[PDB]
Amino acid sequence: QREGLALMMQLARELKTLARDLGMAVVVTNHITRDRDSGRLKPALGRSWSFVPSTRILLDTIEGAGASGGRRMACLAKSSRQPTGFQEMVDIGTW
DNA sequence: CCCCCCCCTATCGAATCCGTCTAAAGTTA
Repeated sequence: QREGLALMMQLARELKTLARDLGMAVVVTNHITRDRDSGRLKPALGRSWSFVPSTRILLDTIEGAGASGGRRMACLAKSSRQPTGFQEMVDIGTW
């Protein structure tokens, strides 16, 4: 089908125009998928949605030692003002 | 041309000896 992709593009356009033409701060959350041929982590909703946002934040859980709790991984996957690929450690149980 | 997942199985293979105790009964000038 095609109507779902068109609806997704229309929603993306509405969000972008609400953010820019009005001067607002919009934050959205998305799921994460595992690629089949390469086996690398990849954002969901496909390539068409891949171009929508401007700043990307990826959250992962630290396996093995330090697992569970708030201890997790925060990374920057896309930005228009910073180089990507950087690493950072954050917690979600100290606030 | 577009976007997301699946699943346990099956037994094997014997070794290694030790440590002594308890005496009894006279006979024939």
